Amino acid sequence: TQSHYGQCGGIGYSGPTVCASGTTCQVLNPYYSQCL
Ligand SMILES: *[C@H]1O[C@H](CO)[C@@H](O)[C@H](O)[C@@H]1O
Repeated sequence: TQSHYGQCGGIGYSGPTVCASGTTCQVLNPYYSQCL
């Protein structure tokens, strides 16, 4: 699970894309997405 305020999967990020429960993966930019 990706941490809170962490990048959860933009184009090119194939790591922890699944946010911790309670946090939502919000795509902010095409490559920048953050678990909030
Ligand atoms: C939360 O923690 C993860 C690693 O555990 C980071 O990838 C993220 O940027 C944030 O610091």
